[PDB]
Amino acid sequence: IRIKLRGFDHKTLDASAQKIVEAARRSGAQVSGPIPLPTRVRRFTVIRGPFKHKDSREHFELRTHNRLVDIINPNRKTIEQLMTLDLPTGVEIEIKT
Amino acid sequence: GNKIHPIGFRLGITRDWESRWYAGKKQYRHLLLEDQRIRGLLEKELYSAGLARVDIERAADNVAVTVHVAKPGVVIGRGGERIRVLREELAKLTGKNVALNVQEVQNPNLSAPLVAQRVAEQIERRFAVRRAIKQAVQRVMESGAKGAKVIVSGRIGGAEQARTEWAAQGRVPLHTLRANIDYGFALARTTYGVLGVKAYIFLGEV
Amino acid sequence: EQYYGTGRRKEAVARVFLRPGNGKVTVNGQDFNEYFQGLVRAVAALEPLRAVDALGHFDAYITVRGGGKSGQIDAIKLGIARALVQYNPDYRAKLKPLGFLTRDARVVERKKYGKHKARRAPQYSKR
Amino acid sequence: GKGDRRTRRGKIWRGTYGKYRPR
Amino acid sequence: PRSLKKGVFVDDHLLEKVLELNAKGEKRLIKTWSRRSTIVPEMVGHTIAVYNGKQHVPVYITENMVGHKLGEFAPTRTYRGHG
Amino acid sequence: ARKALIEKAKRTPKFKVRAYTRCVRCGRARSVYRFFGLCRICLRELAHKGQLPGVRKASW
RNA sequence: CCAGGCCUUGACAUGCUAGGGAACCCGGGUGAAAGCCUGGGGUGCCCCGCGAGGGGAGCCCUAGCACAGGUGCUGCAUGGCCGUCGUCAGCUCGUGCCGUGAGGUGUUGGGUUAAGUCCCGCAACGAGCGCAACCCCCGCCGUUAGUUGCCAGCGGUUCGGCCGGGCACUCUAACGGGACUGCCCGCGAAAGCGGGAGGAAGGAGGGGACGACGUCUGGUCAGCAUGGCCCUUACGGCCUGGGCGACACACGUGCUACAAUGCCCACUACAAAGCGAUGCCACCCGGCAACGGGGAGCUAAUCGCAAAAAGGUGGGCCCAGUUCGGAUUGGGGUCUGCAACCCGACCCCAUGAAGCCGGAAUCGCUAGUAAUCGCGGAUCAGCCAUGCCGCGGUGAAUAC
Ligand SMILES: [Mg+2]
Ligand SMILES: [Mg+2]
Ligand SMILES: [Mg+2]
Ligand SMILES: [Mg+2]
Ligand SMILES: [Mg+2]
Ligand SMILES: [Mg+2]
Ligand SMILES: [Mg+2]
Ligand SMILES: [Mg+2]
Ligand SMILES: [Mg+2]
Ligand SMILES: [Mg+2]
Ligand SMILES: [Mg+2]
Ligand SMILES: [Mg+2]
Ligand SMILES: [Mg+2]
Ligand SMILES: [Mg+2]
Ligand SMILES: [Mg+2]
Ligand SMILES: [Mg+2]
Ligand SMILES: [Mg+2]
Ligand SMILES: [Mg+2]
Ligand SMILES: [Mg+2]
Ligand SMILES: [Mg+2]
Ligand SMILES: [Mg+2]
Ligand SMILES: [Mg+2]
Ligand SMILES: [Mg+2]
Ligand SMILES: [Mg+2]
Ligand SMILES: [Mg+2]
Ligand SMILES: [Mg+2]
Ligand SMILES: [Mg+2]
Ligand SMILES: [Mg+2]
Ligand SMILES: [Mg+2]
Ligand SMILES: [Mg+2]
Ligand SMILES: [Mg+2]
Ligand SMILES: [Mg+2]
Ligand SMILES: [Mg+2]
Ligand SMILES: [Mg+2]
Ligand SMILES: [Mg+2]
Ligand SMILES: [Mg+2]
Ligand SMILES: [Mg+2]
Ligand SMILES: [Mg+2]
Ligand SMILES: [Mg+2]
Ligand SMILES: [Mg+2]
Ligand SMILES: [Mg+2]
Ligand SMILES: [Mg+2]
Ligand SMILES: [Mg+2]
Ligand SMILES: [Mg+2]
Ligand SMILES: [Mg+2]
Ligand SMILES: [Mg+2]
Ligand SMILES: [Zn+2]
Repeated sequence: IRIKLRGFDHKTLDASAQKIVEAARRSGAQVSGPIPLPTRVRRFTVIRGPFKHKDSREHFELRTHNRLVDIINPNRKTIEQLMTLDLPTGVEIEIKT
Repeated sequence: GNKIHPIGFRLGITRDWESRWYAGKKQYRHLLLEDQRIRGLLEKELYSAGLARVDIERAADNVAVTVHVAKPGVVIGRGGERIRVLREELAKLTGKNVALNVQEVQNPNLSAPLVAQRVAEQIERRFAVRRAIKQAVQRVMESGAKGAKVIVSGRIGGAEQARTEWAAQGRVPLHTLRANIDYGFALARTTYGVLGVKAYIFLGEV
Repeated sequence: EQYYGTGRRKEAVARVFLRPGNGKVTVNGQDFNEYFQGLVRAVAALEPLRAVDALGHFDAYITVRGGGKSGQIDAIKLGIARALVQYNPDYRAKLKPLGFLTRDARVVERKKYGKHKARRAPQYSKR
Repeated sequence: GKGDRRTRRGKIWRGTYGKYRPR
Repeated sequence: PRSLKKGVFVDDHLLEKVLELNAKGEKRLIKTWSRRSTIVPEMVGHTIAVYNGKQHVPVYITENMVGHKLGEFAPTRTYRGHG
Repeated sequence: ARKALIEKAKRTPKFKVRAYTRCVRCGRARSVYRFFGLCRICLRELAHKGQLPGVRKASW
């Protein structure tokens, strides 16, 4: 009954995190909402110039945002139509039960 | 040398990555490296066509490479020809579903990487570096652009004392984030050494 | 029957419950004086009840998370004050002059690159 | 103390364990 | 040190040379690049030339100097003092 | 010692201890990040260009 | 980098000539390894193919020619990137006016501001790069969402939000609101300044991102790019060892201290940000211990790293070169790794140095700051990290 949504850009996560949840809310029946899990962040810090100059760095970050949606009351009308969904490139899905 | 790179400064606001896909810790590098191998090969061949933007998308063992260009015909070939001969060349390195598109550029004069690339050419052909820059800006502005700035550094005219010359017109608020700035860099080889060309185009704000 | 205000200070968050009773006060399942023993700074967390003569009138269930014992104390001091303002709206006078309703954004400043801390610069020698 | 391995405070400094700081 | 549960290390190739000579009766010269080795009881009385990076240093092994490494007897640095 | 070194770096060695990372883009032996495969210099160069997926400047 | 042993279209790219057979995997002699010598084993296609046999070319091998290769010199030939004055309030342009001309004007002048900030004035009138704003973190509130997170109520409760049950609260993470000198008194020509209120927040709210024209013939040919100059059985390359870790000395940045506002032992609290499938490793057992053998969970708001530490309670030490301080060394072990002699970390027994608050001189910090306390991460087999990038706990003094 479980849907997991994961991407680098959140504004395309929330697009797709709503879109999947609208689908199952259509073809029956229970949607436990888009619950936004904490983001896992990997910062990259680096000296700016190619040589010496230690006291000047730059900060980069990488945000792997998380989402979860629970379609509880299945209704296998959902089991076919999800297999056909428009989920943009920068996003991953994991399906469990 | 002080100023920030005005592209990387705008990511997630006015400008968007040229590699839009996800990957976990154990796979990221291997894909990213392919985009690296791919972009070189593409720009090795497609440099002629007037290459503007190399977009790469991914899902799972498949990839759509959207290429922007000023002469779409030289890219596509004879009736679907060149664009084909690359598809095979492409999936040779890729080993996967190489979907290679070609898109229109509705003005090379509003394309910063193009404006630069042309100037880098003109001075490879022994042309007046000062005059050529004022022209480069003069084109961009006549196409309605809001503002323009163009920079060449190096042994201009072969001069032994290296020099940085530049020109500009309109606005270029590089401190402003709600303002759209297209930036393109072009590196000109010559007999006396290499010069570098920087172009900044202010399209308009958001 | 119950009165709740949200108390924050630093990383410390306060869930405080005001209920008419003897004056018993509890934090995370222990008596106040057990959970804040030897902390001279504690007795002042139970200050806003003096602002409106509530020393005996209320009991308290209180959970607390984040920060430390004195950051947790200041959150509580805010929350029980926060909770009084609902139990009696007229209590706003004699709570604002004490600054008991206001919460300070005073938090640990970011360690900055090129420094030892947020501001401590590395020692320097010319000649 | 903080430099003295044979103490509690000492092994916390190193970030290791032993008889003088058990886990 | 070298973890007691494992072995007592000698570079395979050198051990053999000692043991070959043990049969025949020792001893010629033994030019080696085996500093990582252990002096080992079979080696006593031999004269081994250890490479210190520069030279092949002649070391007569004794009954007293056994548990050590070879390179402890081939100095890597030349130092006569200052001034 | 240069090109023979970026090349010696990929081939599987005489013992596995001798594995060292060389920045896959320019060949820098020092400051090579596992996640990207790059050196801190290239790290910044690709990123600034916007060719590093999901990567953006940190400001807090 | 140095010593020694070696390789010649070459560790590597793109081409051609011809020989083998293509390819790939397994071992052998010798030698420190490299290398040099060697013993194995079967090619697709598409083809005359029941037949000797023949090549094309996916590829390896071999004698040559191109050409490779150079962290060799030049940052005083260069691109790029960075430091820097300086987050300083500045630097210019168009036209007009002025001067023979360099140039001036505007940009000066009154006032105001963190600011060429805004106002008022003016042969000046506008425009531009900068300031500010737009972007991120934090402080208040709201909408949406309720598991792995939370438990206010009730009921079960083996006594653990453990089960029912709920999203109210804490939270998680996206979208909004809110602050503007907007209101009041007042001083002001104005811009603003002092004060008052409402408000979580007040006069740029705290911090961040962001660095004008230029300066330093600044830094980097050793990250990369690149002109040129230079080398070619070697200034290229492969290896084994050593050096980069030396030590009469001098300096820079640091760590730990000289102690009682302290040291030590036992029991006992409250963080945050991160990190983790030959990875973190709950728990059990062997061990004084580092660790070792078992073994569960977790692609992770679920499981783990994990104890936060200063703190609190109790007890010991009693002013001593000491129960301060933990260098130096002797002896014994664990681990990582092919390998810890030079030259790793860690554990244990013993050894217990200097040092009693530092000469001339000299550094940092204006508030959640300084001081003090612990935690993580990058690099990474291990680690010489007391370094660096962050994170919270406690939390000042002072500016006439
Ligand atoms: Mg010439
Ligand atoms: Mg008390
Ligand atoms: Mg702090
Ligand atoms: Mg430093
Ligand atoms: Mg300095
Ligand atoms: Mg001691
Ligand atoms: Mg101390
Ligand atoms: Mg090179
Ligand atoms: Mg290694
Ligand atoms: Mg490395
Ligand atoms: Mg220079
Ligand atoms: Mg120099
Ligand atoms: Mg330069
Ligand atoms: Mg003029
Ligand atoms: Mg005059
Ligand atoms: Mg005139
Ligand atoms: Mg003039
Ligand atoms: Mg001026
Ligand atoms: Mg002037
Ligand atoms: Mg003035
Ligand atoms: Mg300023
Ligand atoms: Mg202005
Ligand atoms: Mg004026
Ligand atoms: Mg709600
Ligand atoms: Mg004011
Ligand atoms: Mg700004
Ligand atoms: Mg110079
Ligand atoms: Mg170079
Ligand atoms: Mg060069
Ligand atoms: Mg060194
Ligand atoms: Mg000294
Ligand atoms: Mg130090
Ligand atoms: Mg010092
Ligand atoms: Mg003594
Ligand atoms: Mg060692
Ligand atoms: Mg002692
Ligand atoms: Mg003494
Ligand atoms: Mg004393
Ligand atoms: Mg002291
Ligand atoms: Mg002192
Ligand atoms: Mg003095
Ligand atoms: Mg200050
Ligand atoms: Mg780590
Ligand atoms: Mg480590
Ligand atoms: Mg050491
Ligand atoms: Mg540490
Ligand atoms: Zn690199």
